[PDB]
Amino acid sequence: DICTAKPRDIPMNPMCIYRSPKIPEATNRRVWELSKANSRFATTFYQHLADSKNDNDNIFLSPLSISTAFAMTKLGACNDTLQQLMEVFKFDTISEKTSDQIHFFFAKLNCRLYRKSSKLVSANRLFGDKSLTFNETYQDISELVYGAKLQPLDFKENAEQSRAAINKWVSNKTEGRITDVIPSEAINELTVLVLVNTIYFKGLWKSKFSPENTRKELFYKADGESCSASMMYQEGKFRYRRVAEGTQVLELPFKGDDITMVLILPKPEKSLAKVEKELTPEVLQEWLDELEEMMLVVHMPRFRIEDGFSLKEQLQDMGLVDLFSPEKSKLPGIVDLYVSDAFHKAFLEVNEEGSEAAASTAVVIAGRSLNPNRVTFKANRPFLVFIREVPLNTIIFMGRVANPCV
Ligand SMILES: CO[C@H]1O[C@H](COS(=O)(=O)O)[C@@H](O[C@@H]2O[C@@H](C(=O)O)[C@@H](O[C@H]3O[C@H](COS(=O)(=O)O)[C@@H](O[C@@H]4O[C@H](C(=O)O)[C@@H](O[C@H]5O[C@H](COS(=O)(=O)O)[C@@H](OC)[C@H](OC)[C@H]5OS(=O)(=O)O)[C@H](OC)[C@H]4OC)[C@H](OS(=O)(=O)O)[C@H]3OS(=O)(=O)O)[C@H](OC)[C@H]2OS(=O)(=O)O)[C@H](OS(=O)(=O)O)[C@H]1OS(=O)(=O)O
Ligand SMILES: *[C@@H]1O[C@H](CO)[C@@H](O[C@@H]2O[C@H](CO)[C@@H](O)[C@H](O)[C@H]2NC(C)=O)[C@H](O)[C@H]1NC(C)=O
Ligand SMILES: *[C@@H]1O[C@H](CO)[C@@H](O)[C@H](O)[C@H]1NC(C)=O
Repeated sequence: DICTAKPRDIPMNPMCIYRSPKIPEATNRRVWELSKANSRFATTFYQHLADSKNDNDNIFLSPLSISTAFAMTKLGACNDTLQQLMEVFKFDTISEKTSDQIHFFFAKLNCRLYRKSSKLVSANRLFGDKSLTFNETYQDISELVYGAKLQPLDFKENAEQSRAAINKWVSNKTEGRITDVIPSEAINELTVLVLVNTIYFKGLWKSKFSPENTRKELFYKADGESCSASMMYQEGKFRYRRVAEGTQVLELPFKGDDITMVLILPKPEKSLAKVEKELTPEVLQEWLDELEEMMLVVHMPRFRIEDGFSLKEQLQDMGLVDLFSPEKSKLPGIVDLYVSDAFHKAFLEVNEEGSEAAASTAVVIAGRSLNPNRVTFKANRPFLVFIREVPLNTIIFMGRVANPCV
């Protein structure tokens, strides 16, 4: 029960440490600085990701999930492998106690969230070759702080036999929602260590849409053409705000209020690309603060964004080079050993009931008469998505709906 535990409880200290040359109610100040760091990595990682994709492509990922995974390697990392790891994931920007116990505080953070009607649900695990003897202590720390210890498999001789085993463990742990996490030809005979983290969300809208009001409507893609979308519609009070250069910021809370979705819709004349490059941990928080309740009309499309990519190339571009290099990798705490590949997979499906909800609810509203000048948030062009937890402001999922059609 890593949740209700304290650092000194189960002693877990990293073989190598790295030293670089206000707080919400009912919250542990350690978990807070860490969460704020995930954010500095979230926007930087999303920007690099966006800039390398076509504007008409959707995106979705869990920056939190990816951060926890690579925190599990920071544990046994050493030398340049550890520095790059710290600088790339913005870990070098926190205090020493939290830094050395970075893995523990992640388990704490994830506890707080994996506890807050709306259920999260993931499958994270490291796979290493059986031919290697794994440092038992690291194994014990992971087992307790990361759900399970590193699982050994025979890649050396059973590459495909093992690659099927991994794609099976995720399916069984995600009720069949995340499949084929690892695409064939990914794990071969020289595969020694593989990172895997998948996740999706189950939740209901605090304020539901009625399927009776959903209509087919044009959605204007970045290419200049338009396609047919299923546009949901509803009226009510929502934390909203028209910010800089006409960009609209809407917040649709999930049942419980602790977790919500934030949409960033730019004005017709401004490309989502310009918003993506102006995005910063600050600017975002700045918008969220200005959010003010209001009675508005909400036009939003039903959509499903599935994104299963290999963090490797992306992260190498970002500077995490050694962790992937056979000749430069330094992971003395896990055994040379290096990361052959890292696979992340998350998906989001939004509809009238909520996220991953398979039911229907009509909606009857009598005695209502709103102001004729009320505003209307109409997401009929590309928009950014954030699934976050309040009041920590932790970014759990982040993505883009560039095309909700078909
Ligand atoms: C040289 O300086 C650096 O190193 C030294 C030594 O390092 S080492 O010991 O690791 O080797 C550091 O000193 C140690 O660190 C202290 C510290 O506070 O960080 C201290 O830690 C221990 O005691 C604290 C205080 O305990 S309390 O009982 O008095 O509160 C403890 O932290 C508390 O944890 C609570 C918790 O339940 O998690 C917090 O409660 C709030 O949050 C929870 C849930 O949060 S979350 O879900 O959001 O995450 C919430 O529950 C729903 C509570 O609601 C009731 C919240 O409370 S409320 O008041 O907000 O409502 C407490 O409030 C924030 C929090 O107090 C700070 C700590 O647990 S830990 O944070 O989990 O680590 C505990 O750790 S230990 O048991 O493992 O040790 C150490 O004293 C023993 C201290 O060692 S010393 O005595 O030898 O000095 C330096 O840290 S510091 O500067 O002193 O803080 C470190 O400096 S640096 O900052 O790292 O650079
Ligand atoms: C296995 O890894 C652990 C740590 O990951 C190593 O033990 C650490 O040793 C240093 C000093 O030698 C201590 O400061 C740490 O506190 C120890 N870790 C903990 C928390 O116990 C251990 O030596 C490694 N052994 C192998 C198999 O190489
Ligand atoms: C790597 O870092 C350690 C300190 O943790 C240091 O002792 C060692 O000399 C560095 N380089 C090598 C060759 O291991």
